[PDB]
Amino acid sequence: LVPRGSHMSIFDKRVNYKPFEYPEVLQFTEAINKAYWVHTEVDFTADTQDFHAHLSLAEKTAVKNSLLAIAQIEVAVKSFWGNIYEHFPKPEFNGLGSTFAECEFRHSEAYSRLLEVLGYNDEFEKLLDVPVIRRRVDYLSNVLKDTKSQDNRKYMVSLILFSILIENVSLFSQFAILLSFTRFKGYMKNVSNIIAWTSIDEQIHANGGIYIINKIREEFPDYFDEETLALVRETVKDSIAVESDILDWIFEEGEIESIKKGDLVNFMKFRIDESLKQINIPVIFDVDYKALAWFEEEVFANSL
Amino acid sequence: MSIFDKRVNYKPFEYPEVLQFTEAINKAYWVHTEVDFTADTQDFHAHLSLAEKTAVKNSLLAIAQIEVAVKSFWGNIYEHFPKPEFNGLGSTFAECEFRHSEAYSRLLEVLGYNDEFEKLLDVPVIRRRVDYLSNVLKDTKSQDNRKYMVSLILFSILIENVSLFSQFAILLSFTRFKGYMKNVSNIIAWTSIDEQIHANGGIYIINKIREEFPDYFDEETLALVRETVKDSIAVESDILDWIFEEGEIESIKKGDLVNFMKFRIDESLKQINIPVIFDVKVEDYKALAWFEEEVFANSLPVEYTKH
Ligand SMILES: [Mg+2]
Ligand SMILES: [Mg+2]
Ligand SMILES: [Mn+2]
Ligand SMILES: [Mn+2]
Ligand SMILES: [Mn+2]
Ligand SMILES: [Mn+2]
Repeated sequence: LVPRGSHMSIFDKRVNYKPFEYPEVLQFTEAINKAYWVHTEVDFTADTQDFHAHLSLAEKTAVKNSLLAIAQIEVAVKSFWGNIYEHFPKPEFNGLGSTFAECEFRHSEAYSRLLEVLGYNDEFEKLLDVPVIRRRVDYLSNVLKDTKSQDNRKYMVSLILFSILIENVSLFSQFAILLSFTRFKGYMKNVSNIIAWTSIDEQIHANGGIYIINKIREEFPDYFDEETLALVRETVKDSIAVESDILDWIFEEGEIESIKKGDLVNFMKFRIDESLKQINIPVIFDVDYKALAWFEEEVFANSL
Repeated sequence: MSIFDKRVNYKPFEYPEVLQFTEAINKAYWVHTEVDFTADTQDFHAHLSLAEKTAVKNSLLAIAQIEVAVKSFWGNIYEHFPKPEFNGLGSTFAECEFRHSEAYSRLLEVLGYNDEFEKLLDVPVIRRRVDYLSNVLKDTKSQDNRKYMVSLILFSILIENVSLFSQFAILLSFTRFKGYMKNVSNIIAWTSIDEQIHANGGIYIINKIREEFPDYFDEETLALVRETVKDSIAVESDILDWIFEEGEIESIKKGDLVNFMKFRIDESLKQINIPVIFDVKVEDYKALAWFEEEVFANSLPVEYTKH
């Protein structure tokens, strides 16, 4: 009932370990812990046989390019989460950061293994030859520009875009494409386990980011202004344009039976809008999205 | 390029042996919420003397002194060895340290030691321990690769490989010899394995640096390591006096613990080609040779009767 006249912010350093000022962190770490997995649990022999015998050029191409697009984000040093404590110096945020950081190394190892197993290391090494990828790297660098910024204004914008695009949306069209092969044709079941587990992790990461973003709004309403949002939406709209072109590239040998480009665009636009709601930003696209409403239950079924 | 130079391409790894350590952690993965201490609190209440209770309590406070903290070292090794595989190793060990801080924070909570832990700096020997630990860690953020390397050596051989291990040994002795504190010993056993993996990962890195920059291991560095370790062993010996402040206990003896620590130091020094310091006799280090066996035993549907 009684508001304090003064308090320490999320940007100030609490030295004592417990109690946690942001105890809900444990919901996110415990969810990662419960979902803990590594790629060494999985054998891809059946998938390679399905691939070899029963997929068309168009289908194989979608699988290859969807995995290349996933690896473009996942097979990399992704230092964001490991450094959040430099910005939010609370013990529980080192906990959240380190938990998500370790998770990202499990991801990089899993996708690095998939590239090896399917014989795409060469295409991956030369992926910057693809125009739409050069363009995705450009938008990603713009999300990431202020991730190590001492300016807390500019760090918070990096965090919104990281949480809403990179964690919640950039990969998810590829995850759906891959899951569709298992859903509708019963193929690539082992790849779909990896995909589903990654989806579960990434949703947790996105929500963790959202949580922090809302704690920052709850404490600093003034940085959540007019010109900030002009950056957010411009950047987001533009990011979808690039992800739409990624889909054109993924299906460059033709559309496939199990999933369609149009429905995936509405899937991404819907997912964005739904996360903007959660950080009290009004929607951009306002979406059709029932087409890929099966995603969440297919993730659950392939999680085992 | 060397271990200190950035490599952009994820694979192949230049230091592939990283995966032996991350895989070890993965296979040993655990969270404290797998363990319940109700039976331990009953053992403690009913079946431990004051002397024993005090050794349990003080061993746990000493462990918490190190474990219940933000331990930033492993999470930032990538800043010094900017390789994808060291970001992997770092983040894996960094997450492990958060599992540790939650485990020991929970133990303090359950046994009712939060207040004593808040006031732990009132203990003189704890302040001296804080002093040697701050000296070990002082250059952990250094841009000077030589200074940083020395902090790594001391971190690995003292803080990971030794500082905690006498407290681990004390706690496991209750389970081994009296069958008490079994669930505590599970946590201890799991922590012991983790910290051994951390220590060995540090040893791995140190030797890669030795291979690529043999000049860094100079006479001044070996002298500083040797002298710091000696001082640190003197402090840990005195920590044992405080641990047993209400009297000697039956399950384990200070003298065997000091020899255990000295031996562990020498074995780590050998692995990084630094002359041994204590040269402990086989008859002395065999006293706690059970340690490894007891770690293994405590690191691992329904059966019933009707009439
Ligand atoms: Mg860092
Ligand atoms: Mg020399
Ligand atoms: Mn990921
Ligand atoms: Mn992520
Ligand atoms: Mn630890
Ligand atoms: Mn450790």
